[PDB]
Amino acid sequence: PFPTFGGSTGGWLRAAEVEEKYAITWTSTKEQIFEMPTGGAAIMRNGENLLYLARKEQCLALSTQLRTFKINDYKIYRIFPSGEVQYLHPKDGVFPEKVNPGRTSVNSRGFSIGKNPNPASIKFSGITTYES
Amino acid sequence: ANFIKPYNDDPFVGHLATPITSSSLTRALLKNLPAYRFGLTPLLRGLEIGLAHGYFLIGPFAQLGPLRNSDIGLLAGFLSTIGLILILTLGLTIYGAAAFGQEKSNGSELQTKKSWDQFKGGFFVGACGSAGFAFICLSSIPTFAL
Amino acid sequence: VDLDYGMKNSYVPATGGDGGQGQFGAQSPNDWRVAGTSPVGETSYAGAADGGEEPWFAEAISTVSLDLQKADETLKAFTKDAAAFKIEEFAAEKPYGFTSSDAAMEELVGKLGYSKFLEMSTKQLMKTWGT
Amino acid sequence: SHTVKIYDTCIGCTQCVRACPTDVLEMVPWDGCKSGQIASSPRVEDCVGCKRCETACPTDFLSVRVYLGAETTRSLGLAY
Amino acid sequence: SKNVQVFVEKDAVETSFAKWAQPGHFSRTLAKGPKTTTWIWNLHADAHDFDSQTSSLEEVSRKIFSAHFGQLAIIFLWISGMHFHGAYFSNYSAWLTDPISIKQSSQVVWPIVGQEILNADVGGNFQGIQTTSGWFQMWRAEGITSEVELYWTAIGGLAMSAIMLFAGWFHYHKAAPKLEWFQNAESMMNHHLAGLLGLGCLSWSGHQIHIALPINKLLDAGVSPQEIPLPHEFLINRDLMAQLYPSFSKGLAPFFGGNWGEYSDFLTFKGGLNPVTGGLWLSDIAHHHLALSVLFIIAGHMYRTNWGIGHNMKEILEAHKGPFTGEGHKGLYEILTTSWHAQLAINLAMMGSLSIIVAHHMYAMPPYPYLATDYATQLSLFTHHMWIGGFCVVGGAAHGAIFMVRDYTPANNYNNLLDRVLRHRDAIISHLNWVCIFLGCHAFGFYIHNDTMRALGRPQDMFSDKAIQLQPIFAQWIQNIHLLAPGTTAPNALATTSYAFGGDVIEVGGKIAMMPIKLGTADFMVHHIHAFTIHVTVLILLKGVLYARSSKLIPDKANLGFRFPCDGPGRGGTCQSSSWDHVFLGLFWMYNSISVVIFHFSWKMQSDVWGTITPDGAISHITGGNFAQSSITINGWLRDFLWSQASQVIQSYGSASSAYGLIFLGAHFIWAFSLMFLFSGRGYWQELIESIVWAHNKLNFAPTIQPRALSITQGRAVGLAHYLLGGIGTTWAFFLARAISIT
Amino acid sequence: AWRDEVVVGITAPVGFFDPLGLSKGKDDATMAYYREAELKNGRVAMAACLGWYLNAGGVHPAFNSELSNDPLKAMVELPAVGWLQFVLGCGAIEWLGQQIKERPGYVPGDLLGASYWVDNSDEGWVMYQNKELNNGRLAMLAIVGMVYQDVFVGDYGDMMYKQL
Ligand code: CLA
Ligand code: CLA
Ligand code: CLA
Ligand code: CLA
Ligand SMILES: CC1=C(/C=C/C(C)=C/C=C/C(C)=C/C=C/C=C(C)/C=C/C=C(C)/C=C/C2=C(C)CCCC2(C)C)C(C)(C)CCC1
Ligand SMILES: CC1=C(/C=C/C(C)=C/C=C/C(C)=C/C=C/C=C(C)/C=C/C=C(C)/C=C/C2=C(C)CCCC2(C)C)C(C)(C)CCC1
Repeated sequence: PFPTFGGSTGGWLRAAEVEEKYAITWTSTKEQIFEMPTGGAAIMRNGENLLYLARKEQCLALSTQLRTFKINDYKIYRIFPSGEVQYLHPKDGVFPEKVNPGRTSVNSRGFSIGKNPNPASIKFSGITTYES
Repeated sequence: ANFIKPYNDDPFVGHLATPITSSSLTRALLKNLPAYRFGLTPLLRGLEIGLAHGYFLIGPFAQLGPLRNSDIGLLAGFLSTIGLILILTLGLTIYGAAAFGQEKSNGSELQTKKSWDQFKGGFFVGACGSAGFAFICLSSIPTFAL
Repeated sequence: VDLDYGMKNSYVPATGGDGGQGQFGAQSPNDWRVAGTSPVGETSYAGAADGGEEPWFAEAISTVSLDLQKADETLKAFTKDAAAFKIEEFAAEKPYGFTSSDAAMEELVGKLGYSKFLEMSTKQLMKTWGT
Repeated sequence: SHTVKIYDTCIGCTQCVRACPTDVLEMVPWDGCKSGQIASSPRVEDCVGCKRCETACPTDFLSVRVYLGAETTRSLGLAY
Repeated sequence: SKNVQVFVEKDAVETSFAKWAQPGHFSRTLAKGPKTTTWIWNLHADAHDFDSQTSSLEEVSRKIFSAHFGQLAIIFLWISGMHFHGAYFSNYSAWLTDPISIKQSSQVVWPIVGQEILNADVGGNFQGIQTTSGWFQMWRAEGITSEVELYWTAIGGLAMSAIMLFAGWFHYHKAAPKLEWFQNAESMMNHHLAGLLGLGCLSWSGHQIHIALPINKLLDAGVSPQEIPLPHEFLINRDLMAQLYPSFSKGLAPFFGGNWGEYSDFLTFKGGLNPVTGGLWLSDIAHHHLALSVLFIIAGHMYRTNWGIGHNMKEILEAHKGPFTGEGHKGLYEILTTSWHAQLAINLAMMGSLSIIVAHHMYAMPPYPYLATDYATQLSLFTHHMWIGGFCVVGGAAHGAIFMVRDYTPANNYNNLLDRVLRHRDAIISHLNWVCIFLGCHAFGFYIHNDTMRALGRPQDMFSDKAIQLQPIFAQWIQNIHLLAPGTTAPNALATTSYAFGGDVIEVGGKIAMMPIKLGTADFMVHHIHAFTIHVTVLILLKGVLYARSSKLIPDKANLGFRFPCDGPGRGGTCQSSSWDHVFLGLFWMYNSISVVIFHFSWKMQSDVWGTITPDGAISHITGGNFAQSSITINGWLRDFLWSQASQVIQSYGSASSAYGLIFLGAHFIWAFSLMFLFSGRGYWQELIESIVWAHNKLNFAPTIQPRALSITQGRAVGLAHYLLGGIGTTWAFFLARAISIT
Repeated sequence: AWRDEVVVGITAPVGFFDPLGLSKGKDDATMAYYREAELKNGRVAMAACLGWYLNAGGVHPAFNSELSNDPLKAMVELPAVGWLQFVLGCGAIEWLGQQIKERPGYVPGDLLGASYWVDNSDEGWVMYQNKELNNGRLAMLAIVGMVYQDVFVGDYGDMMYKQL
């Protein structure tokens, strides 16, 4: 289900084969030309499409472009060398910009930025003021 | 006709199959080079590589060195080459230690500690000997005249 | 699917100045520091791809890929808890002639697929499951 | 890697989560603001340190603060 | 109907002063009003970016056409002023009588505050600043003779300036052409290549054949300017012309018949330089323009317009495709007919490249009477045109990048040459990086090697013509080819195109005009350094164009724009990653490149060409031939060039050359001043401003337009600007002061 | 059968040209040898022609243009060391060529391995290949003609188009 592309010297390297790799998938209603983050132009297929990239940002950048084409069914995965796959985005099925009941707060401090502790107070502690 | 295609038919790998990258000439040359040739033992691989690199290195030193115009210029050139070979050998030793570690098992895989050590040894012998051969050859140059 | 495969990495968070393993782990379990190319008929990066007659470009031979079928499974597994919360709330709001959570899930996902199910409010779900 | 913290001064404008280039931020339910939503940083392991989020915050002083820290392949944006 | 027609909208924009009183009207954002000092700076930086001011190509196009008329008006006023100043504030008449002794001057300073010292005793009972633009020589070649004529050409210039300004107003406010009119490349090229250039050359040839040639012959012979017949007299009395050139007697009869040979009297292929004036023979120049005219007029009939015959550029471009280049040149026509930035890129690069060529060809083959012996003018012109060229070339690259970020559309460019280039960008940049390193290490290494050797008392180990030698064999060969060409490969010619390749020494007034320039080891070393500098400049600029839209580091650079400060402190640091920043860095390297080139010219000429020759054969060059053994080491350049040739500026105080000394110092100051903008950051300055504002507030007063520090991008721009001004300014004074003395 | 498959080499002026029928009973291997020989002999001829022309013209900027303009005299003047390098170098390439030939899928004459990207289905490819062959065939005859002129007639320059 690979989109039609002729190849580039800006594709993935060894890290994709020995450390980690990424993959995005989407469905289209027409064959159209899009610009790939790696560099160049490609033609998507009329239906399912799969593409591999080396960075999550590269994948999410393409998603932005896809939204312009009115495609909002994209999914991003991380494939480890052993074959293990992790579903990353949309994580809970709902885009992050939309509040979804069932998501808990993380890394939240209940005070204004100016209420953090003084650096000297936490000296020889190992923690930082913003983590204190 | 398109003479440039995606490498290995993977449109997303960062490489292309150009005439330079994948031509019968390039494939043939690289396949038979000592580094990638099939069947050569680690020692022999190093030996061939060393023999090749030592012979051409004596030239630069002998003809352009500080004592080039001296009667002992060629001798000095030889010594200089040996010095350079030693430096390069140190590098090979150090690389192996860092890249491969301290104890190995696979064996006969240029990419293991034991194999690398053997490879390094071959390089040293070949390089130094090759430089010596050049010394003997450059001692008397033939005019090939009848 | 081992949902902790990524978390199970060699990374050890430091005391101060580190976000941590986050949600999906901070680093790959595998070490990128592998060797270089090898002679014909030999392998280097463990489960590497044989370069055949072109060992010099072996790293360009892909061996890591995503199975579309397998892709479905990873989607379901990583989103299992979310689905659970969703159905639970639907159950709490006095479902019409409710049966079993799982049963309801199957019925509700039989229609509206699964992705649509994950993106629907309990109200919409109840409207959908009115029948 | 990097540390992102959200403070009580948030107003749930969602602008930050719409600017992250690597999906590190999310909008979670909350009651301290009229919007009834607050931002969270569930996946800081993918923060590159761009600080685009901070540039988008409308509060007097950023309600979202990014403190750069330990660097990994992901945080250093290395595709190689 | 007709493919090519004229479409114009009447009364498009009302003329009023309302918008004038509403600064920032062009922009939606700026129009709201000033709230901080940034608004002021932004107003000036977005003034001529029409693409951001409107979304319609027609509107953008209309503005550009009118704006161009404005530039033309300014240029005309400039030329007019020069001629006027040459009519009322010059010593042209005296110089005309004795060109060898009197010094050219066309600017006079008022007697205020001792500035009068700047009025030098140039000659001809006149005191003024010695100009170096070469106006006098040009006027002599045209056959001006009088100062009344200069006055009239000045009046014509003023009139022309006004006409252009009216045209600008008319074609923007009263009769604005529509987009369809602008998009007619074939017609434009036919007209510009046959009318602007072809007819232009032919007209000039007419002036040269009927007015300039005859007058200049009389001048050279010795006839006093006052005794030479007025220009109109030559045009009317054919007999007078027949006396000088004995072929006008036959009339135009030979021309209509095929006997063009009879006109050999005034149309010639002599080559070389006139012995008396030291300039190219005007007869040859006349044939030159006549020949070029024919060529251009013929070329203007290549593209289709409204009569079927001709070529359509689109078809030509699309047909040229090959096995290694996919769809080939498909898609380029649309780009160049729908993007002003793309057009500017190509046009600007070529224009700059031409200027550099003019500099080289205009010294080797002096084109004006009494120009070569005027070393000051020669040096000034070479350096001036070398600079103009460098800036333009870098500018072309900049606008090329703006295209990629603003006008490039993936859909219209599939598998075309552009697409394929952006698909192997890594390979291109990687290889160029290596080429730059190779050249740089080897080329500059030669100099460092030599310095070390000479310092260690080992002169026999240097790369010199007296030791290990690196001779420019290829160039030496071409020189011989060109020297022996006359009479062989160029049978009808009579002499070398330039005496630089080889020949005798042409001297005018006891001073050497041209002499064979030889190439040795030093020349090899310097030429290869030029290659290194140019190559590095290309690397920075090309990288900017290729990686303008995206990169592995920032995959979405396009959305950020062409001129963004950075993406953030993340990814290890993303400072200066925009295409604008690549142009910023490229200009610094262009400065270096051009500086070395101009220095090469100055030392080589003053050492191996310029000088004096005795009645017998004794050549004394200005510096004495030091270039061969001194330019092979860096210490040599610092001592035998900069330190020694700067004795003039530093010792100019108390003389008419005092201005150069002051400017030399002032330029150094500005150069250093810039380093504070290039090394510092906005943060420190903003905080400092806060404290300063505290003081004003403490006294119950503060500006509503809150004072803010300059933007990151502006900081860099201000720094580069001052850096360039200072550096170029310093050399300007150095060269001019030295030249005045050597002349 | 080679005759039933060959496409390159058969052109318009004469079509298949084997008046003496020297390929009637030959097998594919022999025919392959012939084609390879034809191409090699022709390609070398083309190169030789260019070399002769340049030397004769006088553009021999080597050894301070010491060697004679006559190509055949120059060869005698060349030191043997120069000739040895030539033969040995060509020999090396010949070895590599043998390696390529052994590899499966070898098309007689292809050392760049263009078979990897293009096949004879493409008319452009076959046509360009024909141009090489046709020019090579002509060059072979020419080099033989020129030598005759230089050795017997006594001239080593164009005696055909020289008269403007
Ligand atoms: C004198 C000051 C100076 C020097 C030496 C350099 C040097 C360099 N700049 Mg640079 N630059 C400078 C000022 C300078 N810059 C300034 C002020 C700016 C601001 C505008 C820039 C902006 C700039 C950019 C934007 C770019 C460069 C690039 C380069 C590189 C060109 C490649 C090359 O020739 O490598 C050779 C380097 C040398 C220094 C040659 C001399 C070294 C010796 C003689 C050669 C042999 C030494 C050997 C390798 C090791 C010896 C061992 C022993 C000494 C320990 C090179 C490293 C380009 C680059 O990286 O692309 C390749 C590039 O893109 N520069
Ligand atoms: C490229 C164009 C150019 C340049 C650079 C110069 C430069 C010079 N000219 Mg010259 N000139 C030119 C064109 C030019 N001229 C033309 C086309 C003519 C024909 C009309 C003349 C006629 C001319 C004469 C007749 C004289 C000069 C003189 C001079 C010198 C003194 C200038 C001066 O008046 O200072 C002083 C400047 C002023 C008195 C002007 C006052 C400053 C004004 C008020 C500031 C501008 C106000 C501002 C724009 C308001 C904006 C309002 C808004 C609507 C835009 C100076 C070297 C003089 C000279 O050399 O004497 C020895 C002199 O006598 N020129
Ligand atoms: C044919 C020539 C030409 C033309 C028509 C343009 C036109 C344009 N360029 Mg461009 N450019 C050119 C040549 C040209 N350029 C060259 C040669 C370079 C290389 C230096 C550049 C580099 C360049 C950059 C880097 C950028 C542009 C931009 C632009 C656009 C907006 C310009 C602007 O902001 O106006 C306002 C103009 C100014 C503020 C200039 C004022 C003059 C400043 C203050 C310098 C003055 C120096 C002065 C001579 C020194 C006097 C010393 C004395 C005081 C002692 C516009 C489409 C910008 C853009 O956004 O494009 C879309 C942009 O970012 N160009
Ligand atoms: C190296 C020499 C050489 C060789 C090996 C070939 C081989 C071939 N040619 Mg060929 N050819 C040559 C030179 C050669 N050619 C020259 C110089 C010309 C120009 C006249 C041609 C013109 C030509 C045409 C027009 C055609 C061929 C074809 C063929 C192929 C089928 C015919 C055949 O079997 O010929 C067998 C040939 C040989 C086994 C060797 C040739 C016999 C040798 C040279 C004996 C020497 C005879 C000669 C008179 C020597 C004196 C030369 C000079 C002193 C006058 C075959 C592969 C046909 C083809 O491509 O079909 C697929 C075809 O249509 N050839
Ligand atoms: C350009 C080119 C090429 C290449 C070339 C080259 C690169 C060459 C090189 C070469 C070389 C580089 C060679 C080498 C050689 C070496 C040798 C020959 C050695 C020897 C040695 C020996 C023989 C021995 C020694 C010893 C030892 C081992 C030890 C003990 C002692 C002794 C002494 C015994 C060719 C032509 C292909 C083709 C075209 C391209
Ligand atoms: C310096 C200057 C200027 C200029 C002036 C002038 C340039 C004057 C002149 C004018 C003129 C004086 C012009 C003229 C022209 C002429 C012509 C252009 C001619 C043409 C020709 C023709 C058109 C012909 C045709 C024909 C033929 C081809 C043959 C047959 C017959 C007939 C008739 C058909 C001004 C002031 C502006 C400004 C300042 C600077």
